[PDB]
Parts: sequence; C-alpha cells; structure tokens
Amino acid sequence: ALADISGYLDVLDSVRGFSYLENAREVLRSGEARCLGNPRSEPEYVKALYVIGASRIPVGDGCSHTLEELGVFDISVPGEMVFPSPLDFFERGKPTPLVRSRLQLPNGVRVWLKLEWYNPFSLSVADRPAVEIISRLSRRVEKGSLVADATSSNFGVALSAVARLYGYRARVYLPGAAEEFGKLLPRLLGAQVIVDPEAPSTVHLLPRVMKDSKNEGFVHVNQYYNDANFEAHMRGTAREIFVQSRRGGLALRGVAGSLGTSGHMSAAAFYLQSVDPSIRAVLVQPAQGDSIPGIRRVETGMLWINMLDISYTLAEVTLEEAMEAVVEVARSDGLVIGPSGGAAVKALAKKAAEGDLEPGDYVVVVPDTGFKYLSLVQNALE
Ligand SMILES: Cc1ncc(COP(=O)(O)O)c(/C=N/[C@@H](COP(=O)(O)O)C(=O)O)c1O
Repeated sequence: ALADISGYLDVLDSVRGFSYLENAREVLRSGEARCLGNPRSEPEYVKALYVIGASRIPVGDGCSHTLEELGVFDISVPGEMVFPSPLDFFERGKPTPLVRSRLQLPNGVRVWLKLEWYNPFSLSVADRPAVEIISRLSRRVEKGSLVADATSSNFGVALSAVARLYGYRARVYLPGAAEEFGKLLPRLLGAQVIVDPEAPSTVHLLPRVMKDSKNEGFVHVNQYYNDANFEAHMRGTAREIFVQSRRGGLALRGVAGSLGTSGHMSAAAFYLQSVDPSIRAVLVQPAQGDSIPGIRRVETGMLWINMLDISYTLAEVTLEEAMEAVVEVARSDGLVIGPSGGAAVKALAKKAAEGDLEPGDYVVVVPDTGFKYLSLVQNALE
C-alpha cells in the first residue's frame, strides 16, 4: 500500500544524473510501479516516480500499483478556482488549458494548443522551471541571498517573482535585443537588471554571469543546465499532455514545440514517447539569420534534447513564417499567441503539408501570449 510522496522528496537533493529516467520510462511504458521493499533504499525509483507526476509511492511487499493509483491522473485544481496564495495557485491551478484549434491543416492533422501564458508570474512556460529551481534552492541557500541568470525575458521575469516569494534577491541579464517586458518587469518585481547591448544572443551572456558569480558569490541558477528545469516540465507540462490527451479522448499522434533551454519539449517528448514511442515530436528550427524571441537553433547548445534518448524532427521556420501563423491563429481562434507559438504551429503545418504525419491529434505547446510582442505583431501586418 501507498505513502504520500511529499515525505520522501529529499531524493531531489541527493540523486544525480539521468540513469533514474530508465525507471521513469519503464513505469510509464508498463503502466505500473513495483512495490519498494524499502522506500528510502530506492531513492532513484522514488525520483522516477516524482518526475512522472506520482503523488503517492508503493511501499513494502509485492503489490504493484497503476499510474492512476500513484496519483499521475489526480485532479489538483479546485472546482471553484479559489487559492490561498499565488504559489498555491501556480502549483494547484493546473493543467494549463488544452484547446482544440479551428485551424485547418492538411492530411488529417488535428491541432490542439496548450496555452502556457496561463502561468501567473511571467504569463509564460518559464514559470515552471523557476518555481522548481527556487523550491529546490530553498533547502540549501540562505534567505536573502541573490539568485541570478541570463534570460531572453520570460525566465528572468519568473525567476524575479519567484525568488521574491521565497525571500531571495534576484538579478537578470538580458541581450539588448530582448523584448521590453523582460527588461522592465523584473524591476517592477524588485530585481536588478543588467542589459548587454552587444551580446547578440542570450547564451553568449553566460560567461559573464559565471564570472560575476565567481566574484560576487551569488547563485547562478543556470536554467540551461539545471535538471530541475527538465524535471519541472516532466511532472507539469509533459504529464499534463499525457493526462489531458487520455482524459480528453484524444488520438495523440504527436507534439510540436520550440526550443530555448530545451526543457519543455525535451520533457514532453521523453515522457510521451515512454508511453508510446511512435508519438512524434516536431521541433522548430529558427531559420538561420532570423531571431524568434525565446528560441534558438539546436546546434547552439541545448542539454536535454541531445543527451536524452528522444526521437524528434526539425522543421525550419522563419520569423516571417512564425508571425504569419500568429496572424492565422488569431483570425481562426481569436487566440493571440506569441512568436515562438506560431513558429511551432507552422512547423507542425510544414510537416503535415509534406505528408510525414499520421492523421490524428497533435498538441502544440504555445509558450506565451502575443500581447507581449506588439512591435513584431505590427511588422507582421505592415
Ligand atoms: C517565449 C519563449 N518561447 C519558448 C521558450 C522555450 O522554452 P525552453 O526550451 O523550455 O526553455 C522560451 C524560453 N525562454 C527562456 C530561455 O531562453 P533561450 O534559451 O536563451 O532562448 C528564457 O525566457 O530565458 C520562451 O521564453
């Protein structure tokens, strides 16, 4: 019989490396987890279960339990949408909406958009890694210390709100070309903001962040390499697409999305593909020469999408093409999705047009809201 996982989460602080995901994939493939003779002597297996989304764990002799029995499918949300705190709302106010699009794509590819602007701090996907990283920091690092990172915009905004709800000071480093909401809103949120107008990308800032961290002794949370990014997406974003697709009665044939740290799509793909390895992952390549906010080309360096055993496909997409998918989704659905969203929609549309895709439902992860990108919106129209 079962035990609340929340008493066992010291395994987050102690387990290392990716060998535990084997456990994660077999539990997802089989549909069950075998009973832990000693729960504390299998800290890997407990971490596989956290990661996939269990609220409970099987303890003692023999009895294997299903995914449902472990809490993967438990409803977190209160019917009435009342929450005692903004962090309780982040955590229990899930899943984000999965919304079937009116947008018509060729060869029977049915589009569902998963709306990641429904996260309360940055109105973006990047609330999830920021809550998980700052949560895990909270055991080891003293309140009032400074946490910092490089961002395209969204993670710093999230990092800033979250560090503050956990009693930490925050500093965010942006490239000059970053959107204005990423430069301004950390400050509103009580953080320090450094902008480098020469730094042509956001990863080019990391050597400075790392140098500064050495001198000034702040905590570089480094979303690019920190496994609590991938983990936050595994138990939120990915588990959600699984549970929603099942519970929605979807013929889930694939996922489409976009790549910054690679956290969210790495998890989406790895998770779902543990369940059914034929589920496709369609991934945006920002066409060379172009900048699509928040995202980049794979070969500029992304951890999880290269180290984990994930099957994916790329589809190159230009800024112009992305903003064109933003316009189309707006006129089809009345939903105003941001640039990286419309790149993912487009990449899905490119592959369906090629006849590569098995007819059925595909879930596009929409990282944020287009209200944050008016300049780009205005250029797309003129
Ligand atoms: C609008 C938007 N779309 C997609 C992504 C990609 O999510 P990830 O791959 O899980 O980081 C992000 C992630 N942004 C992160 C990472 O940015 P970066 O990898 O430097 O281009 C940030 O805000 O610093 C985003 O802001």
